[PDB]
Parts: sequence; structure tokens; C-alpha cells
Amino acid sequence: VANLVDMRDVSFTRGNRCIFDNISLTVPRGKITAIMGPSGIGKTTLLRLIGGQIAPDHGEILFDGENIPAMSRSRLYTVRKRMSMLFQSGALFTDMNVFDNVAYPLREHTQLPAPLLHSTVMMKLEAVGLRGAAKLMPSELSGGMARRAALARAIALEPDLIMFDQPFVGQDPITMGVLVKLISELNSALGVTCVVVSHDVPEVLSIADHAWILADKKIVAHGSAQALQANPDPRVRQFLDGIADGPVPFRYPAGDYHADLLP
Amino acid sequence: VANLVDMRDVSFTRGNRCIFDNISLTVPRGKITAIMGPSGIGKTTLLRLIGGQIAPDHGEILFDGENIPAMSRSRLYTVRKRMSMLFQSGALFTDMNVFDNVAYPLREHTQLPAPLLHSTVMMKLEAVGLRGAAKLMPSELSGGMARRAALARAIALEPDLIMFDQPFVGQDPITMGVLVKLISELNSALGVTCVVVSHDVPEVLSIADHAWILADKKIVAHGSAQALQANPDPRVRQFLDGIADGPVPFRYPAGDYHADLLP
Amino acid sequence: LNALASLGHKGIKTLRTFGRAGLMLFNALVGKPEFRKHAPLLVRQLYNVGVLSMLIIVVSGVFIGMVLGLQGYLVLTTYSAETSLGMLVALSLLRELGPVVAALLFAGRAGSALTAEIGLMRATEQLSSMEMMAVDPLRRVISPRFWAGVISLPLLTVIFVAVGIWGGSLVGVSWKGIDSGFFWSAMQNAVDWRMDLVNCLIKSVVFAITVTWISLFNGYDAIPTSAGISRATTRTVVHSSLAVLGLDFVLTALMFG
Amino acid sequence: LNALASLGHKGIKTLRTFGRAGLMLFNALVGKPEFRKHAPLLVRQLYNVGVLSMLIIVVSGVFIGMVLGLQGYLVLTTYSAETSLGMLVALSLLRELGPVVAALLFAGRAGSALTAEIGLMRATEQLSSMEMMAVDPLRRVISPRFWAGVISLPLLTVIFVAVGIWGGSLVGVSWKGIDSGFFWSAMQNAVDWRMDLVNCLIKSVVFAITVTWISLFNGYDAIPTSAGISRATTRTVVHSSLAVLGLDFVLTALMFG
Amino acid sequence: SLSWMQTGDTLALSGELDQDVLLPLWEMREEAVKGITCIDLSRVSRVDTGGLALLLHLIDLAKKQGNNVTLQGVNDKVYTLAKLYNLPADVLPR
Amino acid sequence: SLSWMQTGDTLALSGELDQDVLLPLWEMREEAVKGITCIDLSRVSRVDTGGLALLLHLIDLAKKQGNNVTLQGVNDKVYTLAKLYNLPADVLPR
Ligand SMILES: Nc1ncnc2c1ncn2[C@@H]1O[C@H](COP(=O)(O)OP(=O)(O)OP(=O)(O)O)[C@@H](O)[C@H]1O
Ligand SMILES: Nc1ncnc2c1ncn2[C@@H]1O[C@H](COP(=O)(O)OP(=O)(O)OP(=O)(O)O)[C@@H](O)[C@H]1O
Repeated sequence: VANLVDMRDVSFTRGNRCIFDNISLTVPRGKITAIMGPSGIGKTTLLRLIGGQIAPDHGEILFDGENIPAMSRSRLYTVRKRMSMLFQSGALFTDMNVFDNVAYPLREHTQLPAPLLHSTVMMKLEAVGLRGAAKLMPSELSGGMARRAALARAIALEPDLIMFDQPFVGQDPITMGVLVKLISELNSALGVTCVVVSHDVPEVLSIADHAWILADKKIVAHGSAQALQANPDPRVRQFLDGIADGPVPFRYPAGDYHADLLP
Repeated sequence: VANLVDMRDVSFTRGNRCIFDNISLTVPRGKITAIMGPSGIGKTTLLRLIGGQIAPDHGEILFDGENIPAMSRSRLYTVRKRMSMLFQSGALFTDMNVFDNVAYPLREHTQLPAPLLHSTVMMKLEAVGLRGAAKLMPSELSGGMARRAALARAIALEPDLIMFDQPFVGQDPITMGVLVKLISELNSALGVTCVVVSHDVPEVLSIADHAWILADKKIVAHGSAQALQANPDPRVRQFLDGIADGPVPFRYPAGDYHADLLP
Repeated sequence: LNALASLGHKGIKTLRTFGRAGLMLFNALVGKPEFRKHAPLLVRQLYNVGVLSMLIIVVSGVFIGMVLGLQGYLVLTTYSAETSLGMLVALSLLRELGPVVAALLFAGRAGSALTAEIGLMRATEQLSSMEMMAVDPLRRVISPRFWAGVISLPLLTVIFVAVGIWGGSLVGVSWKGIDSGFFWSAMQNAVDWRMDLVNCLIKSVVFAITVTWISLFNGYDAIPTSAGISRATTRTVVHSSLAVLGLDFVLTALMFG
Repeated sequence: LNALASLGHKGIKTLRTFGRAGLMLFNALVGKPEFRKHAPLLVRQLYNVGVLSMLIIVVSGVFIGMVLGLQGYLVLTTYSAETSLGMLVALSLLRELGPVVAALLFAGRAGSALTAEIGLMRATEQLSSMEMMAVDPLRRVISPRFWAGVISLPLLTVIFVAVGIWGGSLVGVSWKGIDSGFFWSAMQNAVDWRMDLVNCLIKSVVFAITVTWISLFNGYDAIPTSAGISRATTRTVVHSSLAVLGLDFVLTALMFG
Repeated sequence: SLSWMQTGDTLALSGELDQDVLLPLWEMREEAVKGITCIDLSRVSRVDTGGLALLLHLIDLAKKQGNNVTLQGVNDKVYTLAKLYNLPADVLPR
Repeated sequence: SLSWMQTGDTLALSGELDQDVLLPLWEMREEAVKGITCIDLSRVSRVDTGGLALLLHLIDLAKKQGNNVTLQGVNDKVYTLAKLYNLPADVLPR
């Protein structure tokens, strides 16, 4: 089965909020899947849950037929060589230069000859268009170049699934235009699946193939690109087209205008 | 003259960078002007410079015929009753509730009767659609409701110019759809000018009337809405349409592929 | 020399911060001595720096008196003088450890956490928006905090010496078998008022002027990003801790010279 | 009672943090005793916590010895015994103030700034990305820091007592007119090795186990936003400062009971 | 200036309406209203938010002793602020 | 496995090319190249980035003692990575 990731029926709740009731999603091979919801409820939550940081309270999660929160400590360490992530701020070790950061996990997971290791990480900086920033400390990176360097750090051990923890936020359309161009090649070339999880409708629709809109705790109205462009449901019309007031309220629940301004 | 704000020829440089050489902009009355850019090269810089936080090294800035970095301490305090700002994170005093925050500068700049003051700030929370969040501390505000509360705090002393220090970043299209609806009324009603300064092309063009694209230190290619939609200059085609590589480089300046990967 | 020019940048840089510390504080306490606004505004600040700092002083104050009453009990018995314990821990607390240790812990709790509230208030631009409100914050947000220190720490010392000397009266008198009427008796004619009792305040009130000023200055020129602010907090604790001992050695020279 | 249920949340909550402190530290020091990687990795951490903490100890160490030599000089002259100064500041430093004050300043500089580096490293998710690198950080980033403490502070105390006792030998001998050969002479037969000299280390090495553990735990469960991390720093200084005096009163009972 | 007159059954108002001129007219709240039935909006040049709220208070306590006050002469700036703060019918009818 | 053969003037290669099988073939870098002129790409099933770089090193030091090495038999996965890392002509010609 080409379905790389499949969680059956996950039931979360930290303890007071009850996020994620009856969620379900399939991620097949060769795809660029896309998850989009309100804003600030799933993003770092689901991605550490799908990675094996946070254990669920219900359901089963597949990665080519293996349950994720049932493996050993050592065995789930071994499957981490397959999948990798890319955080919203970019996770770079500050007490290094940008060469050693992108060349870090090669020294932690394989044995390589020193002139060979130096060369094969140098070309991969060209693969993100960041060869010239070769020996800079991760402070003078101006944000835009910071995400691309962690992206080259992400493709290290030939990963087959790369989680994109909101690559698109707070950036310039030239910088958003760069990141859609790079992420288009990395699924076409190398056959890498990527789970982009964000909320940026006119950019994520130019690359997705099977979106999943997580409006409420449910997974309501998921589908392909042009199918969700015509679904007249009031939730998905309000979200994708940016309607000012639909089922999501404009105002807040309050009292009447008779005792609040007339004391 | 209806030109509220006009800086003649401002020459900045903190000391090592030389930002803002030969900048010039006019802001007339009744307008919704809009300033763009590349990615962090003016935003908090120009707005504190236009407010009288940072003094220039050259030029003259007008607010109905008065030079801004030449007033007294007391006189420039008095003109602060006219203009106000709205920060990118939302500036709320944390050790209060949201009622006292929006009702703050009324207690600092005018004498009002206590039941009258309580009522007139209560209705203004309805003016931003935030009456129900009446006595909350500014921690449980979920970001989206945080900017709107500072916006109601912004319209306090009947301001005639409200500086918008990037209202649109990192938010949901429903939340972006709310903020374009509110800011449309506040120029139509009340005749308030507002200087929106951001980089979000498919949202700022739906409201602007005379944009000013600050690509480099110069103010190159400024104009109206549809005029800048057809200007075929390579800078403004790359920025507004999000071209991946134009005059702005794709890669970084580096050496040849002969000694970097062949040691 | 090429390396002596790197010191030439510092010798100018490190003196301009002293210029900023005077210039900020001088603007903080000049003009408009208003009392209608500040009197409820200041008393909320004493809940911040006085009440929350009260518990750590007393629970540490009983441990200093119990240690000095224990350790001092061996040194008197080898010199065979029981009655000297009352004129020892009263002596040692009221002139040496009272002003020095209480100011250390005050730099610990109230010294650091005050600097955090200042730099955070510039980090979210609550400071930079208050200038758009045309209210000068240095008389508005700094001077309620600055007077909240120098009023507090003398009242933090007199609670420290008292609960310190009470715990000293436990382990010597009750547990280590000394008559109660004999212990206070040597302490009665032990210390005078003119060069001992007010002298404890003189050492303590001059510490509060430094620690409150050195704390609230580091919040005012810290780098507003999240990295520079926690750097400034651990720069505040290390700089007050030299200034309390850099002053006390001077202030013990005048009183006992 | 309605208010007694608010304590029922706390009595469970405040004990689970103790469960997290043991469970984090137990995972930090078990399995793979590798030394090829850590030996250059650890020596960079001693530049962080040992070398930068060295200057504050010695410049404060001269001020304690100069004060005790000054203040002690009045108490001996009223009892007319000059020679006792050498067996006083040697006595007082090596068993009371040596372990207690040096551990306070170590909690000041190195205690706080270590906690800042931990919580910041989770705030930018350098911790949460290292799990994607499949390297367990508790043996990788915590145990280089934890051993960097307990090795350091005994070597921070022996530098403190020595430069402390040298400054005490200045103001009494040189300035306040005492023969140099007489001062060390009373100090020679003053203190033994078995219950004094190694006893200074026993008080100091058990402080380093607590302060380093209490610092690096607060970085591991702090709220990763910029507000909660500076809250955790000023929670680290106040919690170590009780634990140094909460231990010292116990550790002065066994040695001198 | 916030000069104002009566007709014996109808409150008149003149001058400008600002948030700095309205405090003496707050002091008249029971001798000001005399069973009023109409409000002129004769010589207003600018209206403010609190001056609207002062206007909103005078009509409201003109209930429960007096009439249901009619409105006239509005310069169509107040109607902009009417639907802006979405004021209901029973506090401001036209 | 990374079994490999020679023809006396042309280096052959067989088995799979991974980043875990390539280190003994790095140990042969001067007895491996013998004035080579061609490289077969005969039985490769997967190519990796470092195995491409090992391939890129063997052609490169086949200069300055030997020939200009011809290329053949590529399974058209390496050509995808060729323009991906935009490799120039003088290090990889076809
Ligand atoms: N144990 C916990 N750990 C982390 N967050 C928690 C926990 N319990 C409750 N929360 C709340 O849930 C939220 C989880 O973080 P969240 O997923 O929002 O991060 P994020 O990257 O901002 O995601 P998004 O961008 O979607 O908001 C936090 O804002 C926090 O207030
Ligand atoms: N004295 C100074 N004060 C503030 N920033 C300074 C100063 N000197 C140099 N800088 C640099 O210039 C920048 C000024 O802030 P900036 O205008 O970038 O904030 P911003 O809101 O991120 O704006 P933008 O979105 O354009 O980046 C800072 O990032 C800082 O690194």
C-alpha cells in the first residue's frame, strides 16, 4: 500500500481542552498533502504527535505498517533516520557555523571519509541555493535564509518523508516564491513525500494534491484541489475565500445593549 | 493642502548600514496609503521615525505645516493627541484587564464623568466587535483578538491619523478578512487616514489608493492601484507577482564549482 | 598595536553606559511631584517587591541564626564563656551579616525579576507605545519602581535581623542548656544605639540605592530580543553582587576606622 | 471546603515536578559511557561555567577577607589577644563562609545563566529537532553540563578560601601592625586535616550536586515562551538559595554535633 | 462653547459638541430635562463620541419622568456613528 | 554490495550504490583508476548523494594521470540529480 502515513482514530485532550476528536488522514506516496485549519490548534501539536513526541490516547498510526507509539526506544530511534521535520522558526544550533549545522547528522549516523563528507554537504547547499552562506553563524541569517539552511539540513540521510511545520508564515512573496519552487522539485525529483501544514490559501493550493481541512476537531470537508474550490459548505467558503462572518462569529458572545452602556 | 504627512528628503544611517537614502512620500487626507518593501527594511524603522521617536539626519517632515523634529518637548507631546499607532504584536499592558487597557488614555488626557466614561468605552468595544471580551487579562487573547483590542484603544481621542505597523502578518484569512472590513469603515466613516505598512499583496491592494513601493533605499515605482499592476519594471514584477528570480538573486554570491567540492 | 585598538572601542563604550545610567535616573526624579496618581500606583509595586520578597527572608533568616548559634557555641566553650553567645550573634548580625546577606537575597529575588519586567515591557513595545500616549514613562513606570526599592529594603533588613536573632536564641538557650535570663542580660549592655543600631540602617539604606538603580538600568538598555533580555538578567545579578561587596568594604572602613 | 480543593490541585501538582526531576536526571546518567565524544565536548562547557565564574569569585574573595580582618580586629582588641586573628579568619572561612558564600555566588552567575541556555534551546526547538536527529539529548546536552558543575564548584571553593585568606593576611598584618611571623604561627597549629580541611570539601561538593541539578531541571520544564523562561530564571535563584541554607544547617549539625 | 436653551417643553442646543466642553452640561441632568419631547440639533458643528453619549444619556433619563423624545436637525454625521456602534431602537429612534 | 571489475582500461561497477557500502571503494583510489576511459553504470539499482560524489571523485582524479572518461549506461536517475545540484560540464560531461 502506497499510504505512508495513516492514523485511524486519534483522540487527544491534554486535560482541559479536548482537541482532536475523531481525526483521520491518509498520506500516500509521491504526494504533496496539505493540512489547513483555523490557526493555532494543530500545527506544532499534530506534527510532534505524528513524529512520536506525544503519545495519543486512542487509535493507531501507520508508517508502512508499523504502529508508532508501540515501538521500542531503540527501534523508534532507527525509524527516525527515515522521517525528518522543518520547524516554523528554523532549528539551528546557535554555537556553530552554518557548515557544521547542515553537516551535523552525517557525523551522527554514518561513517564517511573526511574529504568526501566535506564535498557532499557542500553541493547540497547549492541544492537550496545557499552555497555562498558557507561559514556563517546562525545570527546573521535575516530569517529568510534561515529556513532554507535547515531545509538542506533536513535532506541529509535521504529522507522519504519531510514534515513541514508551517514553512510559510511572515515572509516575502519572493521568499514564498522561492520556497514553492524548491519544494516542487523535491517531490518531483527524489520522490520525497512532504506534509505541509499551514494556513496560506493562495500558496498552498498551487502545490497540493489532496488537502484536509481541519476546521473543528473533526476533519470536515477534505478532498482534492479543485473539488474543495467548489464545495459550497459555509465553513469551507468562509475559510478559503476569507468571508468576514459566517458560522465563525464576527463578534463575541455578550449581553444586551441595555445595561452595559446604561448603568 | 490636504497632504497630512510629507517628508521631503530623509537621510538615515544608524551608522553601518545606510538605510533610507533619498526617500519621499506624501499622505493626503481621506486616503488609505500603503507602503511595501522586500522583507524588514522599514517597518518599525520608518514608523517610529515618522512618529517622532527617531530623529532624521536630513530633511523636513510635515504634519499640517509643522516640522516634527524641531518642536518642543511639550508641544510635540500635544500633537500626539492627534496621531496614534498600532503595533505588529499589539501593545497591551499585561497587568490589567482589557477594559482598563482600552479605557486607559481617556483617564490621561481628558476629564470625564465616571458613568459616562464607562459607557463610552463600552460601545467602542462593539465598534471592533469585541464587547464580549470585557474583563479579560491580556494573556487569553489568542492573538487574533489581541490586535483588535489595541485597535479600539487606538481610536480613543478621535484620532485623525492611525499608523498601522503591519496589521497583517501570520493570521488567518478570516482574521485578515475581519481586519480589512473594519479598516474599510474607519476611513469611510470618521474620515480617518491610515498608513498601512506591510507586505501582503493580495490583501493590501483591495484597500489601497496610492501605494509606494520601497524596494531599495529609493522610493522606486510608486503610484495608484491599477497603475502598478501594469508597470513592467523587473523589480515590481518580481515583488507583486512573486517571481522566483529576477534582479533579486536566487542564489548567493560565491566561488566556482571547482575548488569548493574538489579540495 | 593591532590588539590595543580593540580596547579603544571598549574604553569609550563602557563609559557611555555610565552616562546612560545617570541620564536615565536624573530624568526619572525631576518635575511634577504628583501624589494623587502615584499613591495607589506605588502601593501595587510594594506588593511586587516587598510582599513576595518577604517569605524568602524569614525562612532563610531562621537558618542563619540557628547556624551561628550552633557554630558559635563551640568557639565559646573552648574559651569557656557561656554568656558571650548573646553578645556574639547580636554583634555579628547587626553589623556584618544583616546588611550584607539580606541585600544579596534581595538582589536575588527582587533584583533580577524587576529587570525582567522592564525589558519585557520594551520587548512588546508597551514602552514605545506609551510615548505615543505622550506620557513620559521614566516618571510614570520607573519612579514607582525605584521608590518601591529604597523604601522596601530597610524594612526587609529589620525583619531579617529580628527573626535572625530569635532563631539564635533558640538553639543556645533552649537546646544547648543556657538560662534564658542570662542570655538577654549580656545582650542588654552589649550594643549601643548611636554607632551600632542606626549604623545597621546606614549600611542597608545605601545598598538599596545601588541595587534598585543597577537593576532598573539593565532593563532599560537591554537588547529587546528574547536572547538579550535573559543575558541582561544574569548580568544584573553578577553586577549587584560585586557592588554590594564593593560598597560594604568601604562602608565598614568608615564606621570602624 | 471550596478553598481546600484549590490546595488539592497543588498537592498533586507540586509533587509531580519532583517526579520529573528524578526521572530526567536518571535518564541523563545511564548507559553508553562514551569518552571519545564528551572529552572535547565537556571542556568547552568548563569554559562556560568555570572560567567566566572565576573572576567574580576572586574579586569578591578579597573583600570578605578584608572585612573579617577589619571587623575581627576590634573584637580581639577588646579581649586583648592579637594572635587570635590568624586562627579566626582561617577558622571562619574554612568552615562557615567558604562553602556557603561561594555556593551563593555560583548560584548567582553560573546557576542562573545555565538555566537560560537550556530553556532557550527548547524555545527555538533545537531540543525538539535533535530528537529527529535520533540523538538522546539528556546524555548528549545535559550530562556535559551536569558534570561541568560538580567538577567546577570544589575548584571554585579552594580558589575562594585561598584568596580570601590572603586578603585577611593583609589588613591585620601589614596595615594594623602585627608581626608576620606571629600571624601564621597561631594559624599553623590551629586547624587539623581530618575534621576541618577535608570537611570544607564535603560541605562544598554536596552543594554542587544540588545547585547544578536544581538549575538544569528548571530549564527542562519551563514554558518555552519568552515570558515563562525569565520567570524560570528567577525561580532558580530563589530555590537554590533556600536549598543551600536548607542543607548547610543540616551539614553543620553532623560535623559539629 | 456648549450654550443651550429651552422652550419650556423642548431642549435646545447650540455651539460645538466636544469632549472638553461637556462637563458642565453633565451637572445639569434633572433641571436640564423638564419633560422634554424634542431635541433640535440646531447649531452643532462637530460631534464627539462622549458628546454622543451625553446626548444618549439625556434622551434615556428623559424616560421614566417625561416623554418619548423626538429627534430632528441631525447633520448626518451622527447617523454614521449610529449604525457604527449598532445602537438599538429603544435608546435612539431616528 | 559494491562489487566492481576492470577491463584493463575501463572501470566496471556492479551491485547497489548506497552511502553505507562505499567506504572500501574509497580505499581504492589509485589502484582503482588505471588510466580509465569509460564507466559502465551496469548493475546499479539505487544511487545516493555521496555515492554520486564518490562517482564524481573517481572521474575527477582520473584526470592529470589518465584519460577524459566517457560515460554510459546511466539509468536516468543521476541525470535528475545532475541539473538539481547544477553540476558543470568539466566535472561531469554526460
Ligand atoms: N503540555 C503542553 N505543552 C505545550 N502546549 C500546551 C500544553 N498544554 C496546553 N498547551 C497550549 O496549547 C498550545 C500548543 O502549542 P501550539 O500547537 O499552539 O504551538 P504553535 O506552533 O503556536 O501552533 P499554532 O501555530 O497552530 O498555534 C500552546 O499555545 C499552549 O498554550
Ligand atoms: N539602535 C538600533 N535599534 C534598533 N535596531 C537596530 C539598531 N541598530 C541596528 N538595528 C538593526 O536594524 C533593525 C531595526 O528593526 P526593524 O525595523 O528591522 O524591525 P522590524 O519590525 O523587523 O522591521 P522589518 O519588518 O522591516 O524587519 C533591527 O533588526 C536591528 O538588528
